[PDB]
Amino acid sequence: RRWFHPNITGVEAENLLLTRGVDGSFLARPSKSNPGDFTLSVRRNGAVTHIKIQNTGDYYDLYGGEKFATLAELVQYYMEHHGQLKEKNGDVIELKYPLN
Amino acid sequence: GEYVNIEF
Repeated sequence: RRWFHPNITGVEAENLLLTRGVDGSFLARPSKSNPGDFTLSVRRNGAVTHIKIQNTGDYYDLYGGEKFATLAELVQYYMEHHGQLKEKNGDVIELKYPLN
Repeated sequence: GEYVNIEF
């Protein structure tokens, strides 16, 4: 859906989730580290957090987790199924409000 | 700016 940004760098995902976002705002963008992959950037609790999405050819996951056929149902599944994302012994991550 | 890794 429109939560997808193909044009944007890691820095612009920071500048948009900070100025225009609220906690729970997220977006998917191309990865600067891994080309042809995507990272989610989530504004959680004051700051921006990036999560690498893994695309293996055969599926999309978040480097572990349930496997999905397309990017779009991955975000759908995590927007709908609250609570499955815990940062390593940190807080939960909520993918709440699609950004722009 | 943290690249977080999730624990499932």
